[PDB]
Amino acid sequence: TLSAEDKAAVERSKMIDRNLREDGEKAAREVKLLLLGAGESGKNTIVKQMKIIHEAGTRVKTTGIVETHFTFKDLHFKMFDVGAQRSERKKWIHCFEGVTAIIFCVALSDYDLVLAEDEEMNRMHASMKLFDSICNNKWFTDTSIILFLNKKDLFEEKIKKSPLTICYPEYAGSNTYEEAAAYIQCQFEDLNKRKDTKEIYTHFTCSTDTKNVQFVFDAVTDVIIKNNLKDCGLF
Amino acid sequence: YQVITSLLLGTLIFCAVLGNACVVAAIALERSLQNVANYLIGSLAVTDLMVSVLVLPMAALYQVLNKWTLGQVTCDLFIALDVLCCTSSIWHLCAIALDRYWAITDPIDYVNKRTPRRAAALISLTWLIGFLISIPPMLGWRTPEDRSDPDACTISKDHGYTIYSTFGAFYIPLLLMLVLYGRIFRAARFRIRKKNERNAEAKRKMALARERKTVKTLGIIMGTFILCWLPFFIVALVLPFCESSCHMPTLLGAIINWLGYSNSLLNPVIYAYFNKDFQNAFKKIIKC
Amino acid sequence: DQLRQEAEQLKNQIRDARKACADATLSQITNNIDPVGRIQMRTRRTLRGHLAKIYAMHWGTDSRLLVSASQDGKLIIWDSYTTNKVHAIPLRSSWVMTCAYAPSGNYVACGGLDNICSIYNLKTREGNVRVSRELAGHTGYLSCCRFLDDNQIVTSSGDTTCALWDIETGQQTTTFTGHTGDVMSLSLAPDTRLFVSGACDASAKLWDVREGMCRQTFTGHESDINAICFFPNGNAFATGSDDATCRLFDLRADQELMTYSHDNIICGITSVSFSKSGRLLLAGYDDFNCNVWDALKADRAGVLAGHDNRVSCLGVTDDGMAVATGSWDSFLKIWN
Amino acid sequence: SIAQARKLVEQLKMEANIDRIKVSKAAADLMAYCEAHAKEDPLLTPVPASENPFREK
Ligand SMILES: C/C=C\C/C=C\C/C=C/C/C=C/CCCC(=O)O[C@H](COC(=O)CCCCCCCCCCCCC)COP(=O)(O)O[C@H]1[C@H](O)[C@@H](O)[C@H](OP(=O)(O)O)[C@@H](O)[C@H]1O
Ligand SMILES: CC(C)CCC[C@@H](C)[C@H]1CC[C@H]2[C@@H]3CC=C4C[C@@H](O)CC[C@]4(C)[C@H]3CC[C@]12C
Ligand SMILES: CC(C)CCC[C@@H](C)[C@H]1CC[C@H]2[C@@H]3CC=C4C[C@@H](O)CC[C@]4(C)[C@H]3CC[C@]12C
Ligand SMILES: CC(C)CCC[C@@H](C)[C@H]1CC[C@H]2[C@@H]3CC=C4C[C@@H](O)CC[C@]4(C)[C@H]3CC[C@]12C
Ligand SMILES: CN1C[C@@H]2c3cc(Cl)ccc3Oc3ccccc3[C@@H]2C1
Repeated sequence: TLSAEDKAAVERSKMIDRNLREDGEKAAREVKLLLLGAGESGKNTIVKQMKIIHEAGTRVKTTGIVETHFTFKDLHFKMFDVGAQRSERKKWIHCFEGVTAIIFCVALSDYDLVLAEDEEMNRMHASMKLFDSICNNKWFTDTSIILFLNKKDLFEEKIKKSPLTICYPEYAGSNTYEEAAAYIQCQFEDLNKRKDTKEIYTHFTCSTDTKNVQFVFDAVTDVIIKNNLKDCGLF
Repeated sequence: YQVITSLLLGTLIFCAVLGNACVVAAIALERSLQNVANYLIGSLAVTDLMVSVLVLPMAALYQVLNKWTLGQVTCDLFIALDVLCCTSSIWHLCAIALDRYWAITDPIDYVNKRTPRRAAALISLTWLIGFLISIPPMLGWRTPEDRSDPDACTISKDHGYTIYSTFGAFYIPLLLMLVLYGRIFRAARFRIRKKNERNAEAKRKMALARERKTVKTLGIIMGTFILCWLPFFIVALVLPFCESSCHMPTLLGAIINWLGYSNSLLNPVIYAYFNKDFQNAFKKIIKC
Repeated sequence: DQLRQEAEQLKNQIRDARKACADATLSQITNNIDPVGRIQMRTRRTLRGHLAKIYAMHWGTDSRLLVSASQDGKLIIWDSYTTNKVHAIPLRSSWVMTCAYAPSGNYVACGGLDNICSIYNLKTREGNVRVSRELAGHTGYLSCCRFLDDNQIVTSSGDTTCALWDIETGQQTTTFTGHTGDVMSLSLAPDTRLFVSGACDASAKLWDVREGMCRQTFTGHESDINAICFFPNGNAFATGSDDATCRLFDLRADQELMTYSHDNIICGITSVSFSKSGRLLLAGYDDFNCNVWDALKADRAGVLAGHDNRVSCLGVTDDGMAVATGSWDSFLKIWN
Repeated sequence: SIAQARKLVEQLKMEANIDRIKVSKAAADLMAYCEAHAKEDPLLTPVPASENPFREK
């Protein structure tokens, strides 16, 4: 109790506890985003689009999870890529409960193609299966989803030849970029069963300035503001 | 007669001290309820508890006996403590409205620069304003009419002091709250407003439902703050300035007084007993 | 191909042999045994300091020190007698799913969604802990790890494989293949000569450290196995599963002996452990509480309620004095 | 997926050719161990507070 070693131990415990509170406050000032999507769905294009001029504010390659730090308008973002984790999803998907939002990337030009696992499985039907699975987990009831529709210009070039009816048999209408993009967007947002709790923000990836990072910013601030209105009782 | 009034005012004090201790206790021992917002609500409960144990019992006695029987010195203390703890209560309602405002309208500050030191500074400023309003009458700003009648524990009712302690305690607090919650209402309404047809219809119904939730909430907060303290602070500004033929019916005096003090009973109900985070933590502690 | 016919008839041979060895259930033999009696354990310590979900803990062999891991990327070493934080190691990756504490008391290990096991030299010349080694080679997340000795460690991973490493060299000496699902759990034998593993294929398998071969298989559960623990004797083990039930298997009989289940439990088991004498089986659950089972009777003897969230980790002292349970609410509670 | 099936069957014949014993003998061994060490475990029988380091030093 009053021994010198006891006092030294208590002081060390106090020093450690102060550092741990300082670390917890610093860490609380970040916005954590989970990045999902199919394998060749343009995830790397998005990752690069975020880290253009502002990044990071004998090690071994991790290969499990990829970290991406970027700041935009006085807001620091953490984005986690788990595309290289080829295992059972439900074993580790609960570790990401509490993220601000989920970024899902779909390649619009994937409808003609099929997966290499089996020919009778369209790449976009697997995309909807993944979207339905992640959107309706018990852990992600209140997590909003940012949806990116990648490769618009290759999608456009294709639909002059191949119709969208090969992906959606029940579809019937003219063939042009606007009416196909709208139909696919309405198809992916119909998979939302938690309409009252969560919202889907859809965008078409452009290659102009940082309009993609502006979209993420404007969607994350909307999420935060709506959370604070619900806490206050006004939403 | 006096049996009736002593038990009606007696239950009011009991329900008040019970309601406020429960809120502080929930905060004290629940780790979930340890956020900047619930610190400011918890401090209102402390202040409102301090009113219900210190002022309200000593005031109920002056009502049922119709005389002051504690001497001139105790009464100076009663008046000072009445103008200290109750002013601090009305400025706690503005600290909460400024915190809510800075969160709806400033996400960057919310994420980056918002810490419990904010709540500590706000509570300290509230109590400082309370002291700055309640101390002047002790060191000056006092009329001999207060001490003229031993069977009376009224306030200085100096004209300049009336303006000071009536504008700095209600009328300036009121303006601030009407501006902040109007801005909050406009910001809310924006965020709300901004087969496919069924989806459209569903969204239209959800928007209207959320526009009825926000209007109901704002109407409750302000229409409980107004209907508690406004009747009192109108009379307390008029009577001293308009002396001639302005007889206050004794009955009306007491109803108005104890309608004001009922704000310390209704504040826990609206700020604590409605938000689920508290309501569910009460379930938890009740079940061992 | 046509090798499935021979595989099927060998399956039928094993089944028929196991049935001939059944003559009297444990429950018919432990029938004249006096019941344990209701167990009243009351939380003695509550350790605080983690800011996120705890996932793992491991007691020290000195029965006083213990290490824990949290999603906030901190590895705290506690003094359980005085409730004192002795060390606090900042991890490179905050996605940690397991930890282990060396039997000699000089090293700790970590691992998680990063497919790497990191080893820290606690006892150094400066008193500041640094990353002694990093072990790479697994293709999936590191599920479990246990120090075989001061220079060897056994790890299991979500690539359906386990591996033994040499810390000084840094490369995996042996690889244990044969599982068809994610390997979730792992338990070293008391003599550190064998070890068992539970997987997502609803089976438990036994391995030999030297030969690197599977000796036995155990199929009693119908869903994923999340925890496994050796009996103190070393001739049996217990498995925790999502079936809301835990089972006891015996090495020499090659079959399960007991099934601990109840109608009021429909969640999954996250952790299991045995008492010093093996009479008690402590199991953590998703229902926020730990239920104490009588190993020889399959009846509840007590409940360790008191955690606000899911109980994720659990451990019994080497001398058997006290039991520690961590949870998702970021509090370790020593019960004794 | 053919070499897989050959490896599978080669393991199954190693796990079939092992010495098994009667379930009664194993149960007897476990119970002998349990009441063999039944005094050494403070969790089974509460320990006096004088000898308990986690209640009073
Ligand atoms: C004519 C036209 C139109 C007008 C006519 C009719 C319609 C309106 C009438 C006027 C309204 C009267 C009161 C309505 C209250 C009401 O609806 O309450 C709801 C239901 O809760 C209960 O029922 C449970 C509440 C239990 C509270 C405790 C009870 C016991 C207290 C005893 C105290 C003394 C003894 C200790 C709960 O609240 P709510 O649904 O109104 O919604 C919000 C609430 O208003 C916000 O305050 C709250 O924010 P907070 O300030 O942090 O709490 C929000 O989170 C949210 O809960
Ligand atoms: C004798 C007098 C002074 C006191 C009587 C007891 C008090 C505590 C009673 C009388 C009227 C009551 C209120 C009547 C109606 C409601 C609306 C309900 O949705 C929440 C509780 C609330 C707000 C009650 C809270 C308790 C209350 C204020
Ligand atoms: C006097 C004390 C006890 C407070 C009791 C509440 C009293 C003042 C009543 C009378 C008038 C009422 C308001 C009348 C109109 C509306 C609009 C409605 O869409 C939501 C409720 C709301 C906003 C009511 C809230 C409660 C209210 C303010
Ligand atoms: C909490 C809310 C609902 C309570 C609203 C009603 C309040 C204002 C009522 C309930 C009991 C009332 C008191 C009952 C008895 C008397 C004695 C009388 O000679 C003067 C008025 C006086 C002192 C009343 C003042 C107003 C009073 C306090
Ligand atoms: C019944 N009391 C009177 C007292 C008060 C009276 C006058 Cl004239 C001015 C300031 C006052 O301080 C405040 C301030 C706010 C609320 C109540 C009071 C209390 C309530």
